[PDB]
Amino acid sequence: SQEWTLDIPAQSMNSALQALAKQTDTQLLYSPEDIGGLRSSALKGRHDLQSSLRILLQGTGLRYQIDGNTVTVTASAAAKDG
Repeated sequence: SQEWTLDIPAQSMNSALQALAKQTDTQLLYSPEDIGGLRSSALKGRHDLQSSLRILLQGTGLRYQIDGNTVTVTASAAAKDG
């Protein structure tokens, strides 16, 4: 039951990620300029951190690196995931 009740904004992605950070005790690395002010896919409910990241991120063609308390959202322009 290592899941949380999230409260994520559906506005600019910069807000959603920062909100998730404080609320799950995680550090999220992202570029506010590089996200073009895209609206995030609000996932406010009960889900696990990695799972929530996957659901929220899916749609931006980005890759999320989750390591302990570090979440690094990088843009991998390669159709070759591993």
